[PDB]
Amino acid sequence: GPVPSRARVYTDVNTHRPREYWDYESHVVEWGNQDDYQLVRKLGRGKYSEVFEAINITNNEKVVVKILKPVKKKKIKREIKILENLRGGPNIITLADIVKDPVSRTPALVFEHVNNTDFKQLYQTLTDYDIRFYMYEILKALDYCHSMGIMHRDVKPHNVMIDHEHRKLRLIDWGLAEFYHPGQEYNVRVASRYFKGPELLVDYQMYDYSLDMWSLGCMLASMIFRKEPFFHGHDNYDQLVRIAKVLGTEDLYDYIDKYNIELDPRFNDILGRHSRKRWERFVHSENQHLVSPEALDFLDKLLRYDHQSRLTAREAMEHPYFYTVVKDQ
Ligand SMILES: Cc1ccc(-c2csc3ncnc(SCCC(=O)O)c23)cc1
Ligand SMILES: [Cl-]
Ligand SMILES: [Cl-]
Ligand SMILES: [Cl-]
Ligand SMILES: [Cl-]
Ligand SMILES: [Cl-]
Repeated sequence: GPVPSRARVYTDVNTHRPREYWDYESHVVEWGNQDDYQLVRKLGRGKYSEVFEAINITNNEKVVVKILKPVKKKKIKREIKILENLRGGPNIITLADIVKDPVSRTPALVFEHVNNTDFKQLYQTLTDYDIRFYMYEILKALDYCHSMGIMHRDVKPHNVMIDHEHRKLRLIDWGLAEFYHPGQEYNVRVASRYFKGPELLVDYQMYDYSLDMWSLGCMLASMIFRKEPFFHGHDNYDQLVRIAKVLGTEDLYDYIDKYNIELDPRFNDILGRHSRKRWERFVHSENQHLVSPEALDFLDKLLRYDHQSRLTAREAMEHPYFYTVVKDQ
């Protein structure tokens, strides 16, 4: 059988909390009034949700409304309980209300809108300093929710919104977030393909907060090397193939033998052998200003097969890659 795993930091955060903090199935959702919110315009869209700009007619303040997909009711309580516990945390959106019955009883999330802040989706047209700066801001949100015993499990550029005029960042879309409990096996169908950690691609269910650190590394790799996505797989098997062609198959097999992970007989044959390609081979004349000795060292300590050897969110904030960035703050 597979060898169990535990988180290095924030292990027993939920154990020390009261049961009501993390037992979202027992939570009773205090639904608000839909009439208090009138939709102004449509901001974005997607299969999982439709986002709207709206105004709260009671206080005449602008808000953001997210009409949720018809998801299982248990996941609705999970996301609402997580957003309520993360309220007030740095660089995390603030849930203002929860309403229903727009078109035949549909849950909708009402988030606060910050005055005079135009939030746009995270892109790849940033300088070397802005990459450092906004990575540190994401690290703030990852460290806060991890310390609150919560995995985000869907860290990707589409879930990070930026305001380049005011240096404001928000980590959004907590529909896949979940509470961490030591010894609990978790669903491996989380995050997008390009940002799934090796623990998901080998179907290792006892993962922890370090899943978000791998996803964060994939972003850093694509930003500094100007290659989105960095690991460009076409299916879940090919994703681990692309990772193996960079990080080598050597540390991957030692990772599989450590936790006693059982792969498919055909999967172990198609991986083969690959040498650890250097981080400097992806450096070209276009992105030679975004790459530094600190960036490569920091990226290396994030992109590790062993989730227990990757950097924690705080360790990353202590890395010399952000040295001048923290002195600016
Ligand atoms: C502060 C804040 C509030 C809501 C969101 C948000 C969550 S999902 C989502 N989907 C599309 N846009 C946004 S922000 C759009 C611009 C604004 O009015 O702030 C969001 C992101 C940040
Ligand atoms: Cl994305
Ligand atoms: Cl959201
Ligand atoms: Cl799960
Ligand atoms: Cl690739
Ligand atoms: Cl962490």
